Amino acid sequence: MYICGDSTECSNLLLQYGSFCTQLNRALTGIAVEQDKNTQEVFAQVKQI
Amino acid sequence: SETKCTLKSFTVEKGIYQTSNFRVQPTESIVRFPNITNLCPFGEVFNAT
Ligand SMILES: *[C@@H]1O[C@H](CO)[C@@H](O[C@@H]2O[C@H](CO)[C@@H](O)[C@H](O)[C@H]2NC(C)=O)[C@H](O)[C@H]1NC(C)=O
Repeated sequence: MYICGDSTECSNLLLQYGSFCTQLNRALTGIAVEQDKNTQEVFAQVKQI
Repeated sequence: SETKCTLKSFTVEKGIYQTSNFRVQPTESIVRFPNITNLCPFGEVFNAT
């Protein structure tokens, strides 16, 4: 959507490239999961409330 | 099945995954222009000697 805004004639051209979009999505999902894990690990030390 | 497609595997482990988008397709098409009726004077440039 960022690179080829709702244009099939552009998505087709993008598909001729590699798996760059999948790689970027993987990286950003990993970043988000890492941030959630950091927040969980810093505060949820003791589980009893 | 879409998750299986984007994950490139026949078995999906437990978790939450991101698949495609939900881009809303337009219902129909509108075109708006000023109501200019006079044809452009192309006879004074083409039909000239
Ligand atoms: C004046 O210009 C018009 C528009 O280009 C010409 O009229 C057309 O000319 C073509 C090419 O000869 C014909 O196929 C069409 O049938 C003509 N009529 C229309 C309504 O398109 C016209 O020939 C030009 N006049 C001169 C003297 O060059």
